[PDB]
Amino acid sequence: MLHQLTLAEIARALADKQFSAEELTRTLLGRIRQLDPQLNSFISITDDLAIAQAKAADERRANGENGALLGAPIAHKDLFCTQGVRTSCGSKMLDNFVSPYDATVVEKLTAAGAVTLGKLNMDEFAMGSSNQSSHYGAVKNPWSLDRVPGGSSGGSAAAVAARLLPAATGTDTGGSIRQPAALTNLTGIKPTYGRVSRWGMIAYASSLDQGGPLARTAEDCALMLGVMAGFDPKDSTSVEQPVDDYLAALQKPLSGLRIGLPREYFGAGLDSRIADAVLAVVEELKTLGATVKDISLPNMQHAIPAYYVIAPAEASSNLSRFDGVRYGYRCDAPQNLEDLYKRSRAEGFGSEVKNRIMVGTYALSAGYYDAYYLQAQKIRRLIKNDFVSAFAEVDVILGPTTPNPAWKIGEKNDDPVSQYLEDIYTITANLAGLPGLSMPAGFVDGLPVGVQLLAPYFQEGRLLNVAHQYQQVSDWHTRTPAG
Amino acid sequence: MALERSDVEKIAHLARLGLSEADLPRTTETLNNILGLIDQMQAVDTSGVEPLAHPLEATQRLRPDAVTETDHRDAYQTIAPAVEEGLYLVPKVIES
Amino acid sequence: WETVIGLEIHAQLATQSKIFSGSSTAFGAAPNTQASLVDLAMPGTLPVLNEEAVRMACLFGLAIDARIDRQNVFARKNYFYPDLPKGYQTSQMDHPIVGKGHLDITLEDGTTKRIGITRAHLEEDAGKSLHEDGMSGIDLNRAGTPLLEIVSEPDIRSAKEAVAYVKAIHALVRYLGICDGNMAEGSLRCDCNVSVRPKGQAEFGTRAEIKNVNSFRFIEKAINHEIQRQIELIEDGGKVVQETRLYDPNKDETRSMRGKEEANDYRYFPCPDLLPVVIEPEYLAKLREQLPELPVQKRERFESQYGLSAYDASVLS
Repeated sequence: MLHQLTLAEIARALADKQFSAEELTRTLLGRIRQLDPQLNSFISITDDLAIAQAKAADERRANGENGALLGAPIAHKDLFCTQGVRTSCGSKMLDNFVSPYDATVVEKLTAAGAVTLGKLNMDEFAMGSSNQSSHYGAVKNPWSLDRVPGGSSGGSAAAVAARLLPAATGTDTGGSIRQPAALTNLTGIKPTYGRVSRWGMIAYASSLDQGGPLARTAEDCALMLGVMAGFDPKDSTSVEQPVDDYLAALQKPLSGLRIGLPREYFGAGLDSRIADAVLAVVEELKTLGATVKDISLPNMQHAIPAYYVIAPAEASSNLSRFDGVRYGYRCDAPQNLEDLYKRSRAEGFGSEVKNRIMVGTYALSAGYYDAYYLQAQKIRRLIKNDFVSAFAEVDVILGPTTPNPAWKIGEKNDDPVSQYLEDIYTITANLAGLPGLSMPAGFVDGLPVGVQLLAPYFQEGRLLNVAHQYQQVSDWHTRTPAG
Repeated sequence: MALERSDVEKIAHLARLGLSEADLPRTTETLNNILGLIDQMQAVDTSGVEPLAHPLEATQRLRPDAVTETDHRDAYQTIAPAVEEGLYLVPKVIES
Repeated sequence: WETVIGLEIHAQLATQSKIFSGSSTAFGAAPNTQASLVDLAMPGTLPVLNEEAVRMACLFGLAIDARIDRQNVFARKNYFYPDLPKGYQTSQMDHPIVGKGHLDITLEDGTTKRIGITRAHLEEDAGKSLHEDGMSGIDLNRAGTPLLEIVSEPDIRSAKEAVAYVKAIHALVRYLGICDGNMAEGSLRCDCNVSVRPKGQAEFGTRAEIKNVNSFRFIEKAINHEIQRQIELIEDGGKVVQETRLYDPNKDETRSMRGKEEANDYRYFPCPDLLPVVIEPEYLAKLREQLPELPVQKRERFESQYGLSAYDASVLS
């Protein structure tokens, strides 16, 4: 009966003096450890720190200080470093690594008054969109135990959707939040590059990585984003901006709001079912009182290769520090120094990460640099130009998220062609560094599909605003009892 | 656009990778597929336009010469596999 | 014979906190005591550029009369070595802090010649290995220390000219208060790219890079003993190969540290975590007013306006 959780209703209930955070966390944990092995969404569950944090949440709740969300149960990704907890990113390499320092996001959230339960499974260093390459095991979808929840934040989406947790923290590198949210009927929001700090957050692609919240309702992820945003002097990529009043931005009408529907979002790759699922949403948005105009993106199709030139390259440098001299996992038989490097990096992770690092190194190699890396960056520039040219008349650009419904496990996991042909629409925002939001449109063959909306720089309040206005039309709340 | 086993070999030497005889063909194939995917962008002209390294056009990044407190010995070695008198033990000879 | 040499000078800036870390610089025998969270290259950690570091950098840029660029980006020098914590050395390949300057070097026998400096960017130091006990121990006490890599134009010729250039760099930097200058403590270091060629033929005469040269005497002796060596090598013909040699003052002989099998691909590219720092002409406007009087011109000013001899004016300056 405590499965219907949401941070708003939970704050309202805790304000009503129903019980302590400890009862909530103990019951919820009880629900966790019982049904978890069926989906394997969690890797480690710290009980001592959880119950301690819960008692501290109680003593803090006593004087009702410092927060909109008090004693709220939230979990974190294996990417974010945590004091005492084994940060591993879900890999054999970074296994047995207890970080001596926390993370800006975990520190801020805990200081705000949020109890951390534990860490959920994720892809190896945010590489892959299937969560099948996980060393700890493939994650199963709550709607279909035979299919995938997504990637590279499949574990969070699967955890929240399967009634385990009200809200979680996800990552955005190349469409690693919108896809799992869409496959699990969730609302995932990605802030502008520079909003959420990256200190403590282990990088896969520095110029693409950005941490964002993942929850059930737009209001919830708004409550999270309102906290997890802001500048951090320890991080160089962080930008100073004072707009952080997302919670109040709600209930603003869509009176005469221009909406862009791109032609390139309607191609040969997406099925007609999701297309109708999108057009229904567009018509419903017209009923909400918004206007729709056709927009164009000449360099939207060219978004797929460039990404897989930029993201691996940086990674090939970013993962160069992982040698096993200072931390992580070290070779059992290190004959040489070169042998130490090669063997340690060999027994890190299998084919996916290794091969992507290979393509990255090939891209950064002398000679191929101007033809590949520089090319991809200039294409990225053209994409940014297309976006800033398009948003001159259009306020928000909407379209379909995933082009194909969920695919089963044991199929084209070895084959990367289908893996790359999945993320086509979602990467443009990442390359442009624009704020995005995925909200579920409906269901296809019993499987959930979502719609992605993109907004201009430093105004996520508007996207979550239209999100909230969208929350008024059709709600899918009564979905928790089934799974 | 094309690759041999030695190209993959030198790439492996650059990024430091352990590769066996059995893993070679599949890696070459997948890599060739990836290159086959990225090669499509070469058709588009990129004259005059400038590259984009960072999404936001930010400026100066200064940090004052302020000294921060230093941690103790014990916090480092807890994760370190090799330790001697507070130093990391590593093989010296580097060949092949 | 024509001896065309070059000089790659590393100067250790005297700043309290490290260029990207927060640990102190000056320190004694205590190992690993100057390594915080940043220097250990922990996963998820990020670097932040030092203020007085770049300040002293563009200060040296202004002192050397070089056109300072409006924007400069730090690049990555990816190489794998136990002294280097991360997988890349944060240096500057394209768009350095300082570029194209000139220094008036004081020689003997009449004319005081001017020498060119192609660049002067910001680099980073690595760990230190010592012979013990078996295996080895790496100390990151000096790791993370801000470095200034002054690369000189190959306009420098004779060995005595080279010693004069090193002395001039040392003096100017000492006056600027950028580095301590004490080579004994290991603050100021340099390398020499010496290459000779017979006059008339642009042919023959492979380049020889002698690394780790301490005192001025060591510089002179090593450069000479390398010049004559190359001369002999070209006279005999044999095999002129590119290698990175070193010099020991005990036997005055040139030793080969590493055999260069092929051109090392460090894979340079703009660092994605660090954004390009923009130095406006106002910065330079304030620093130019902050600029101290140069010793080379101050001793000559001690000759001109105030009645004094060359010797006493120089030793006074």
